[PDB]
Amino acid sequence: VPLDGGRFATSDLNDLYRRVINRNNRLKRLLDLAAPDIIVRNEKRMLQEAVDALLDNGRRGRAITGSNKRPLKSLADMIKGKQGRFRQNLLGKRVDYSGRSVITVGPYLRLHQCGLPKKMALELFKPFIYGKLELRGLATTIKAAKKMVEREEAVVWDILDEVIREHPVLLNRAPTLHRLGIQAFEPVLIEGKAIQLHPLVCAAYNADFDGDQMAVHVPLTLEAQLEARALMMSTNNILSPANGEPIIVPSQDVVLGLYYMTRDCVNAKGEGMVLTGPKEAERLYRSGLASLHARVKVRITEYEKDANGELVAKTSLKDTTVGRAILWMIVPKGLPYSIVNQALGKKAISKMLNTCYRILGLKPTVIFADQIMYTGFAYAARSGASVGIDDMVIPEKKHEIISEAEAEVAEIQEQFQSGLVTAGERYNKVIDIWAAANDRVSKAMMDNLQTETVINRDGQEEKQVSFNSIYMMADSGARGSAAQIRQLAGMRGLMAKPDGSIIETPITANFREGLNVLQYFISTHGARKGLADTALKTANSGYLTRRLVDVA
Amino acid sequence: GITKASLATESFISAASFQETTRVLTEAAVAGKRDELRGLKENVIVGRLIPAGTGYAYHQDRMRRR
Amino acid sequence: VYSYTEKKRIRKDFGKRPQVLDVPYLLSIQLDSFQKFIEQDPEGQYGLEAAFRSVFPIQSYSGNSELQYVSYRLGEPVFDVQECQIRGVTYSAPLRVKLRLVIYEREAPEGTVKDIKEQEVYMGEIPLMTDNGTFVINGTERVIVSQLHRSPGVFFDSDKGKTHSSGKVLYNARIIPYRGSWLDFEFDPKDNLFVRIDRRRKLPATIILRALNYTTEQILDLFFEKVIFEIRDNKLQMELVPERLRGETASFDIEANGKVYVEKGRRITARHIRQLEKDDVKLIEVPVEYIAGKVVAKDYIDESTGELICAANMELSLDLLAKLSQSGHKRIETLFTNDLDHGPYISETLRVDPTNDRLSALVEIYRMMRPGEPPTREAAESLFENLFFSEDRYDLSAVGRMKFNRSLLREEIEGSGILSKDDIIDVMKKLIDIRNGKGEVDDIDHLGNRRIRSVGEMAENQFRVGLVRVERAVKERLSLGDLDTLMPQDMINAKPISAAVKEFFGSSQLSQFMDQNNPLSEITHKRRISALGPGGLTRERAGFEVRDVHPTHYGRVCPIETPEGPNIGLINSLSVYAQTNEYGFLETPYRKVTDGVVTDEIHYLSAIEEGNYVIAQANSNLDEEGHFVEDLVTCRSKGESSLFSRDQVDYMDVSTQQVVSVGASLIPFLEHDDANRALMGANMQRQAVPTLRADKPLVGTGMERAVAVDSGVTAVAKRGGVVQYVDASRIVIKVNEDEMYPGEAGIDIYNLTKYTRSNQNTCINQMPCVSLGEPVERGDVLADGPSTDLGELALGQNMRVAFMPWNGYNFEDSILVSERVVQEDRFTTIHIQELACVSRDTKLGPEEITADIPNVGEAALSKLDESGIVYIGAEVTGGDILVGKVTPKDSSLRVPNGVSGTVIDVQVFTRDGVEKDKRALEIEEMQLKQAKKDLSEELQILEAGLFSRIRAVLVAGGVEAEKLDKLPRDRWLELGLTDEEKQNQLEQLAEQYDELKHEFEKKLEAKRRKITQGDDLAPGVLKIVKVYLAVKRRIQPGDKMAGRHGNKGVISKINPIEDMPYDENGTPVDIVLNPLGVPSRMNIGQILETHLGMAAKGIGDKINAMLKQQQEVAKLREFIQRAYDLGADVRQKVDLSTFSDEEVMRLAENLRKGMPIATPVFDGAKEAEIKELLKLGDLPTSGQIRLYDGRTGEQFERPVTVGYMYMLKLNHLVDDKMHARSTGSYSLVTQQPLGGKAQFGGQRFGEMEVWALEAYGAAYTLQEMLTVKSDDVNGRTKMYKNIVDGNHQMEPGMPESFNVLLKEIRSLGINIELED
RNA sequence: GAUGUGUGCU
DNA sequence: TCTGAATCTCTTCCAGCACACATCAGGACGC
DNA sequence: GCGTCCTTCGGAAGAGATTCAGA
Ligand SMILES: [Mg+2]
Repeated sequence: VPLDGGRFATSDLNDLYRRVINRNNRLKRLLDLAAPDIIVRNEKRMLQEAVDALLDNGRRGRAITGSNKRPLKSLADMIKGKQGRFRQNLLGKRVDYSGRSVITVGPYLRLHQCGLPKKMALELFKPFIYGKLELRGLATTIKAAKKMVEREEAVVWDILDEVIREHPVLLNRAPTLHRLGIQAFEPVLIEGKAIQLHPLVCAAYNADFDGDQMAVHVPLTLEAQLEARALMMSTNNILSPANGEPIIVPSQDVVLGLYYMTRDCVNAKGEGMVLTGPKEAERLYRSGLASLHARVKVRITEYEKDANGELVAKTSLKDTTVGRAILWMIVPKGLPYSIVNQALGKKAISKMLNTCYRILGLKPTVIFADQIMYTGFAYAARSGASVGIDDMVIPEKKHEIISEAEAEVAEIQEQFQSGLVTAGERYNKVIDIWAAANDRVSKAMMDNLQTETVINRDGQEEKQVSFNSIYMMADSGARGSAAQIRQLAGMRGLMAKPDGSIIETPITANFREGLNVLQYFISTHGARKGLADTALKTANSGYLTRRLVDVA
Repeated sequence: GITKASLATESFISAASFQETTRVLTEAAVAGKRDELRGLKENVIVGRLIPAGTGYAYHQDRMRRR
Repeated sequence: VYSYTEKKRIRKDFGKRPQVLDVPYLLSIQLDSFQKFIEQDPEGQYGLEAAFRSVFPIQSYSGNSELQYVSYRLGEPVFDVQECQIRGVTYSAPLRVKLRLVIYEREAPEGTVKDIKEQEVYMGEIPLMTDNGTFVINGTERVIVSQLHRSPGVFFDSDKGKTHSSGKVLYNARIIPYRGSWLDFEFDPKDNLFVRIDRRRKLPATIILRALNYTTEQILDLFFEKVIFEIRDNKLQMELVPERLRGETASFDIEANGKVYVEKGRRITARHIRQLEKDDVKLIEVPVEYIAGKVVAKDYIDESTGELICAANMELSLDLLAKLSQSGHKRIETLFTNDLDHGPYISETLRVDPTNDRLSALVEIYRMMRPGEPPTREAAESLFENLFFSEDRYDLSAVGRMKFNRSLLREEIEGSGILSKDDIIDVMKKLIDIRNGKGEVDDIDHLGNRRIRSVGEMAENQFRVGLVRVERAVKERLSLGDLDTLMPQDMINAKPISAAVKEFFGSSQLSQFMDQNNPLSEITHKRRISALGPGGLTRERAGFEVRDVHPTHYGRVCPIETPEGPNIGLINSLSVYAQTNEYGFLETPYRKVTDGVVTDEIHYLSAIEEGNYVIAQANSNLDEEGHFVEDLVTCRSKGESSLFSRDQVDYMDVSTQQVVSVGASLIPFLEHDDANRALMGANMQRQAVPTLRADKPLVGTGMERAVAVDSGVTAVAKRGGVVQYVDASRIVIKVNEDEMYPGEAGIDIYNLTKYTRSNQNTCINQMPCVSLGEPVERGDVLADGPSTDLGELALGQNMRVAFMPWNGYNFEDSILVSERVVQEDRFTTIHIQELACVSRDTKLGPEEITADIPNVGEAALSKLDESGIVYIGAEVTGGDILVGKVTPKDSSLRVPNGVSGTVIDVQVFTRDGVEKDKRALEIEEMQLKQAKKDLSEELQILEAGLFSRIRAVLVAGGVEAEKLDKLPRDRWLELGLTDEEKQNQLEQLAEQYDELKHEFEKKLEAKRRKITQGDDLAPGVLKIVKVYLAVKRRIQPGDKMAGRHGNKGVISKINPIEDMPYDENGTPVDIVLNPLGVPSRMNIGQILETHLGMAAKGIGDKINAMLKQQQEVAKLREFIQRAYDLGADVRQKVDLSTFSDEEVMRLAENLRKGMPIATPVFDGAKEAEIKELLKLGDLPTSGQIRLYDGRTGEQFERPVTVGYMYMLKLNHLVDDKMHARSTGSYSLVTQQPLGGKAQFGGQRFGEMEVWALEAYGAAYTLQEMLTVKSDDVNGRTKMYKNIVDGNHQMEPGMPESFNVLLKEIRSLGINIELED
C-alpha cells in the first residue's frame, strides 16, 4: 500500500520474495558462467537458507530481520500463532452493525429492555431507516435518504422508532466467559450516550458500573431476530447453565432493601395493632402511623396449587411485620406465605426466586423479579442505610487482649533466651497465640456488633439483632463478609511475606484507627501479590477454558 | 489429556486452528487426510451453519439427502 | 512566620511529628542527570567528555596520523521551546567540537609534527532538556523515564529447586559487565563446573582455565591445598594437619608417638582434634591401602629415564604407588579432597575436560563462539584477547568494578575495566566456597543490586555508540587519504551520531510520550522507575519475584503505586525523599541517632548500608530533646521488624511520608485505606483532568504546595519585589533594591502561557493569582497553571456527597450527580484539539486550497473566508468545513462527526518555493505586528524601570527634583552629579541601555527572518494548515468520576435540584454515592475524609456567616484563632496577634468557602480531633445528619452521612468512547471491517463470543455474524440491498478470509482444496 | 498495515 | 553387549475487548 | 535532494533423540 511519500509499506512477504528471487536469479546467472564449484555451492546454500526463511522463518538457528532487529513474519508466521489467519480472522471477525459505549444503571427498565443512545441507534439501524424512508416515499434514492439521515431531519427520529420497536440487539461485554455474557434486549431509545443496562443482569455479565463498556450488535436477518428473541433474550436466561441456581438474583441493593423491609425489632410506632390486609398495611406505613419494623398480626390470603393445578385460597391471621405484609402484595398467587415471613438475606431471595420459577413458571418469575427489584430499590432509598464512622464499633476489650497477648509473647521471648524453647516451636507457639488473640478479638467484635443492642420493650430492656449499618449490609449478604468486618472493626490479621514466612508480629490495627508506617508496608506485600496474581495468572485460567472448548 | 485429545481429532482443521498448526498441517499433508466438516469449529471457519442448534435441522437434512 | 503567599489562605495542619527535611526538588533526577551529561568537565568522567576521551585521540593503522579531541562547545539553540512546539522540530543544540588532526614528520613517530590543523566541526545534534525535565522531539514533549536494571558486577544466583527434577540445587555465578559479553559460570548435577559464554553451550571450566595460560598443576595449586606424603624406611608415614580430620570417619587407628587417639571407624570429635593439636605432633602413620582413592597434585617423571610415571590429576593406585616407591620420589603430593567441606569439583572438571594445552583450549573456544569456520592460532588468540581483556569490546564501569570488588570482599574499590586472571579465579573460588557451605547466594531483587540509568547515562551510552560508528570510518578513511587537503571535517560524518541520538530520543521503549493532563501526572511521570527497555527484562519473561515488593523498597521506591495490568511492579515510582547515589543506587535520608540524642544531621544510607544498622521508626515519640520516651521502640534491623531498646538504635526515619511516592502522598487518610484501593486512588489521581475553575481541596496533605510549585506549570517568582503591572497574559515584577544586581538590574517579566494544547488534548492555561501592587517574595507562586489554586494542586471539586442508596440510580458503583453541579459548570472542562490539512502533490498535479468546492453549495462555504480557511472564532459544529482542499479529478478537511468546537488558532506552514496564499500572508503580517508590539512593550516597561533606577541614583548626591521633571527624557543620565561611584553606576546603566538597544534591534531582525522563513516540511507536501478546535465538554451521564480513595463510578442520572435529598436547612446534596462500596473494598479513608470535609465546611460556613453580616475583626480573629488552635499538639502553631488586622480579613475572605485542612499521610487527624472540629461548628459529633427526601418530602428513617468529599473527573469521557458502525470501510488483505474508533471500525466478535453463540444454538445469528456482516463480499452487498428493499434475508457465500487461508497454505508446498 | 509506549474494565 | 529406563535437548504455550499517542517503510552511494 | 541497489534474561510440559547400566 503506498503511503505519504515515495516510500512503501514495510511488507515482509514481498521482502522475502525479493530476497528469494534475487538469490535464484544470481544462481541461474552463475550456472551459465561456469563458476568454481565452491562459489556455486555457497550460493546454493544461501538460496536454500533464503527459501527456508521464506517458508518458516526462525525454524533454523537464527531468524533474519528487516529493520531494528525485528524478525519479519513469513508465510507460516501468519498462519500459526495467536495473530494468524485462524484465531484472528476466521474463528473471530470484526463485525458490522456493532457499537461500543459506557454503561449506566437506569433501574426503570424491565428485564427485556436496554437503553440505546438516540445518536447510536441511528448509526446502527441505518439501512433499515433507508428502507422505511424509501417505502414511505419521503426519499427517492439511497443517496437522497443517506443525505436526509446524516442531516438528521425532524422525521428520521419518527422512523427510527418503527425499525427499533421489536428488533432486539445483542449486548456483549468484553470477556465473554460463559454463554450468559451475550444476551438480547429490546432497545428503548434514550437521550444520552450511555447504554443503560438492567441491574439484575449485571451478575450474569459481571458488569459493574465503574467505567466498563459493552458492545451492541444488531441481528440483521429474520432468523437472527427470532433467535435473539426466542433463545438469547434476557427473559429466557434466568437460569445459569452451570447449575440450577437462578442467575438474575438481586445483588447488593435490592438485597439490602428487602432485608431492611422484612425485619422486625421489638418496639414500633404501632406494635400490637392487628391489620386487615397487605393493602391496609401499606396504607398504614405510607401514612406515617406505624414503623416498617412493627410486629403485627395481618390477615392474609395465600393461594396454593396443592391440587392438580387448581388454585385454592386459604385465609388466616399470621404474626408478621408491616414490611413483610407490604412485600407479600407483590408475590404471585401460588406461593406459600412462609417465604417472606423471615429476615430475607440474599440466599433467601435466591431460593424464593428458584421456588417461584419451579412452581409458577417463567412469566410470573420475570414479573416477580421486576417487582422485587422495584420494591427493593424503593424501600432501600426510603431507609437511608448510610455508613458512618460510628458504625464500625471497635470492641472495648481489644487493647486488653492485645496487652495480654503481648505479655505472653514477652514471656515466650524470655523463655527463648533460657534455652527451653528453640527458634522452632517458639515461633510456632507465638504465631498460634497471636492467632488465638485474633479469634478472641474477632469474636468479641462480632458479639458486640449484632446482639449488643439494648432496646426497650416499653416494660423493660431486652436485646435483638442490631441495626448497625455495617452489620446490616454484612448480614443481608449485600456486600461484605466476615473477613471485611473483621478487618474493619477487629484486627487485620497475620499478613505474611511473599516467600511464605508468616510475619512474627501481626498487624494489630484496623481501618478504623490508623496504620503505622511499617504495618502498611507489611500489608503491601500481600496486596501486591493479590493484584499481580490476577494480571499474570488469569492467562492460564483463560487458556484452560480455550483448551476445554476446543476439545469438546 | 484435553490437549492431545483435541490435537488427535478426525478433522485436521480443528487441530490446525487449535494448537501447533505446523505440526498438524505437515502430518495431514503427508498422510493426505480428508476433512469432513463434522464438528462446529470447522463449520465456523468455513462459514456455514453449525450443526449445533437451529442449524442442526439443516445439517440433518443435508446428511439425509446423500 | 509566613509570607504573603502563605498569609492569604493558610491550611490548617494536623501533623504531630515535627519535620526536619523539607521535601526536595521533586524532579531532581532528570535535571541532575542531564546536567551531568551536558556540563563541561575538565578531568572528564561524566557525559560527553568521558565519551570523547574514551574514543579520542584516534590513530590510524600506524599511518603516522592522529585525530585528537581538544574541547567541545554547544551552540545556542536555533529556536526556543515555544517555537519548537508551534513548528514541530526538536529542541536541540549544535555540537561544536575543536577536533585536531596531527601528522608527525616522516620517519619520526615521536618527532616534530608537520602541521596543526583544527576547526570547530558540526557533528551530531543533541536534544536539549527544558526547564521541567522534558524534551521536545517533534513538537510533542517526551520524557525519558529512568531504568532499574541489574548492576554490572557478579551475582551468585541459585537456580533453586525445579532443576534436575530431583531436588539437587545447582549454583551459578554470572559476571555481568556494563558493556561486553557475559561469563556465566555454573555447576552441574554431577558436581562439575561449566563455563558458559553468552549462553551458547556448556563446557568445562578447565577450558577457560587453560585459556588463561595455566597448567594443570597450577590449577590444582590454586584450588586445592596439598597433603604431604613422605616416602621413608617403610609404612609411608603421613604429614598430618590436626584440623583436617574434623568431621569424618577414622579409616584406621589414629595414633601418635605410640599412644592411640581414635579407634577404628569412629567419627572424630572436636575434642580429639583439640587434644591432637595440644599434642604438638605433625606426622602419623597411615595404611598404604588407604591411599587407593587419592589423586596426585603435580606431575611426576622418572629421575633416570625422564619418563612420566604420574601426570597431574592422576589417581594413586597400589601398583602405581609401588612403581613410585622404587623410582625415588620421596615426597608425594595429594589433594585434600573432603567429601563434605572441600569437594573435589575442579578435579572432576579436569577429568571431563578433553583439552590438554592452551592452544587447543583457544581453538575449542573459537569453535564454540564461531562454529563452522577454520580455527587458526592467531585468530583464536585475538578472539580470546578481544573477549574479556580488551578495553573496547569489554568494559566494566566504575560501579561494575565496585560491585565486583565488594562481592569478593576485596579492599580496593577502583581498578581496571577489563578482567584479569585474579578476577576470574576469585569468582570461581567464591562459587566453589558457596557450593561447599560457607557463604550464601544473593537475591537479585535487593535494591542494592539494581542501578538507576536516567537520561544522562543512557544518552551517553547511545552517543558513544554513534561515536564508535563514526570513528570506525575515521580510521578506515584516514589510511587512504590525501594529506594537506583534509581539514578535520571530510573524514567525520555527522550522519551516524545524529541518527543514533535521534533514534534514542525519538523511538525508544523509555522515550515515553509525556502523560500530561495535570501537574501530578507529569511530575509522577518524570519520577518514574521503569524496568523494561534496553538492557532490562520484558513483561513476558518477568517472574513472580520482580513484581513483588521487596523489604528494601522502604524509603526508595513506592510500595503502593505501580500501574495495574500487564506490567505491575515493573514500573515502580520513586519515593518522596529518595535520591540517587554517586554510583547510581537508591539511598534515603535518615536522622543520625547519637548516644541518647536524635540529632538533626541527616545521612543518606543506601540499600546495602541500611541492612547493618538498626533504624528507628518515624512515629516515635520524643520529648523536646531527641530522646526516645519509651525504653523499647519498634525498629527494623535486617529487613525484619522487631522491638529494640532506646540505645541499640543509631538511625531514625526523617518523616512518615518517606515510604510513599509523591502521587500516593496526596491521599488524605491513606493509613485507613486498603493498599489496592490506595493504588487505584493514586492512578486515578494521575488520570484527573483540569476543570474550568480549579477548586482547592478542603482536606489535603500539605504536599500540594510542593507538587504545584515544583512541577513547572506555574510561574514562580525568581526574585522578590512588587507587582508593577498584572495582566491576564503578563506579570511584571519590580524587584526590591536589595535583590538587584549593580549591572543589568532593571526588572523581570513573566509571560504567562495562555490557552494551548496539551499532549492529552486538555488545556493548560496559566492565570494570575496576585493583584496589582502586591508585595511578592522570592520563590512564591505568581500565576496558577492548570488545576491549581494559589499554588496548591487542585485536581477536582469539593462535592457535597451523601452516602445513601437512592432508587437504584447508584446501584453498583454509579454516582447520582445533582443538576446544580452541571448548572455551576464545576466539572465542565476545555479540550483544545488540533486538526491538520496537509496539501501533497500527488499524480495529475498538486492540490489547491481554494474556497470553492464542487457539488457543495454556499451554505456550507459561508464560514470560510475568501482563501478557503475558516475564520478564527467560528462556532463550527460536527460536519462543517474548516479548510477547503480540492484534489485534481474534493478532499477538504471537515470537523469529525458529533464534535462541536470554536476555532481559536490557525497556523499555516507553506514550504519554500510557493510564494503564499493571502490568508497565510495575513497571518504572517499579524505575527510580525505582534512580535514587534510585545517586544516594544517589554522594552518600554523594563526601560521605565531602568529610568526609575536612574532617578533613584539621582536622588542621592545633589538631586534637583524641582528641575527633574521638566527635562526631556533623553537628557536624564548626565545630570549634575559628583565623580564618585554614583557616576560610575550612571555610566554603567547608560551602557546597559545602549547594549539593550542594540540587542533589541538584532533580536527584532532575527524575529523577522524567523517568521518570514521557508518552513521546510516533509517531501512531497505543499502547505500544511492546522486548525485548533476548543470544545467545552460538560458533564453528562456516562463519564467516569472518581474520588481519591479508589472509589470510581459512572454517572447514571443528572437528577434535578428538587429531587436531591436535603437537610433541615433545605440545602440540597450535590452527589449521592452508594454506601455498600465502603465495607467490601475497605477504603475507609473516604468516610473519614467526608467527615473532616464536613467539619471544614462547617468552619467555613461559620466564618461566612460572621463575615456576611458586617462584624469587626475581633470576633473573626478570635474564631479563626480557636479554629487554628484546635489540635491536641500540632506543629502549625499560627498566632493571629502578629497579623496586621487586614491580613486576617483577607484570610477570612479566602476561608469563607471552607478552611483547608492538612492531614499528613501517616501523621493523620485522629477521630477525636475530627469530632472536636465538628463540635467547633454546630454539626453533630457523629458525622451523620438527618436528610429529607426531595420528592416525597418525608424524612429518611435513619441518620445518613453528609459531608464534602473531593471528587475528581477522570478523562474517560463517554463521548470519546461512544462509537457505532453501519456498512462502512473494509480492510484490504482480508475483506473485514477496519479496527478502531479512529477509522470507522466495528467491534471484534472475538473467539470467546463465538463459543457463547454456539452454546445458545443460534446458528443463523452466528452465520450472519461471520459471513454477511463480515469477510463475505457478494453476500454482504446482497444483504445490504435486501435490507434496504424490505426483505430480511441473507444469501451467504464464503468468507474471503478462508480464501486467504487457502492461498497462504498453497503458497507453501501444501495443496489444500475443496472437494465436490 | 506492523511495531513501540501509555491506559480502562474484568 | 542388546535393550528398557533415565537423561538431554528442542519445541510450544502462556486472555478478552477497547482507547490514545508515536515511528516506519533501505539508507549507502552516484550525480 | 533524487535514484538504483544487496543478543544473552521464564517455566512447565511434552516429545524425540542420546546415554546408562545391567543381565
Ligand atoms: Mg468493571
